Amino acid sequence: GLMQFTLPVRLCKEIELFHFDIGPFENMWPGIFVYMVHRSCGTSCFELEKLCRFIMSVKKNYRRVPYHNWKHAVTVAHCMYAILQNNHTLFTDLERKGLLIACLCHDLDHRGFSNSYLQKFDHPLAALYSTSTMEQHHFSQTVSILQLEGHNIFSTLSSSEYEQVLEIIRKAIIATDLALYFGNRKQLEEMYQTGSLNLNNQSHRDRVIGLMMTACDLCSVTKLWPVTKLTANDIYAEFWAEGDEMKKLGIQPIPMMDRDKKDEVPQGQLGFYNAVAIPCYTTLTQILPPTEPLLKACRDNLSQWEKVIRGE
Ligand SMILES: Cc1ncc(C)n2nc(CCc3nc(-c4ccccc4)cn3C)nc12
Ligand SMILES: [Mg+2]
Ligand SMILES: [Zn+2]
Repeated sequence: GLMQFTLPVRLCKEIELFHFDIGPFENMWPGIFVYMVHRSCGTSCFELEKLCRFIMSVKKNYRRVPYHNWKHAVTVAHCMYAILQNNHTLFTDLERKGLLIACLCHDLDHRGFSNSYLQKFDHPLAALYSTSTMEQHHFSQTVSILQLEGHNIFSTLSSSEYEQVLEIIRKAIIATDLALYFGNRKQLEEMYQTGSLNLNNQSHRDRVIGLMMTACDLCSVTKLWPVTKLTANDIYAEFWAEGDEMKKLGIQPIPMMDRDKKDEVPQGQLGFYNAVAIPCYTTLTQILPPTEPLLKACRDNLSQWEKVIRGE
């Protein structure tokens, strides 16, 4: 079915847009990713059946949580596609392969719990992964699927390029740890404001990719207001489910994960846009000017959250 899939011509036009919402096309998501892969990395990069067998196993290894699910994975892949498409030249063929795959796998087997939870309540995953707990497990899950029968989409690569792509994927997936973003953005802004940013520099390159992975991970805030508001509901549903477990252990969770504090969501978003989102897309537009619509869309939703606080 997925091998014999064809995208409607109307989707082909609108998929290129940054603000495009995949929500309405649930059954077309696997085939949408294939489409984006072929448009970005050509039709020959992966063996069709290997890619399709890989994709459907990635889907199966996302749980049915409120936010960090198959929908989110594909939404994050699309935003990268849009970034890559508008900045195709800056990145290598192998970087475009890995980054799209990485976005699709970046929350693989996500349990609906934060890194703080797993570490604080000694979960097995926190035992073998100290910092960036779930993120390291996501890459570990990505490699596991790659090592299943007929799933190794990179099998035809040279051992050198195989090791290169995995390290781009690894770095990309670890970068989606929002704890590491704040440091990453600070340096990248520093490298821009001084004029010392250079894409020939590998470490600078990895930092730019890291920011792109954050921009993509957060992109629900760059959609049209109704889609942004709806996804926000899915986010807090996951946080509140985690806070309930902390409450069940007597421990009061942080306001963000406390459903009893749902009143302070608009204020909480207002802070998230100011502290995280706006600075994220601001620095990204300065490095990659064609990504500007992401900042515009984020700004619009910022004023919407301001509009919600004022009672309008
Ligand atoms: C849109 C979005 N995309 C991605 C991510 C990771 N997130 N995370 C948030 C939570 C923001 C947030 N809500 C609160 C809060 C809410 C109610 C009561 C008290 C505090 C605080 N903060 C920071 N939203 C997003
Ligand atoms: Mg994640
Ligand atoms: Zn994510």
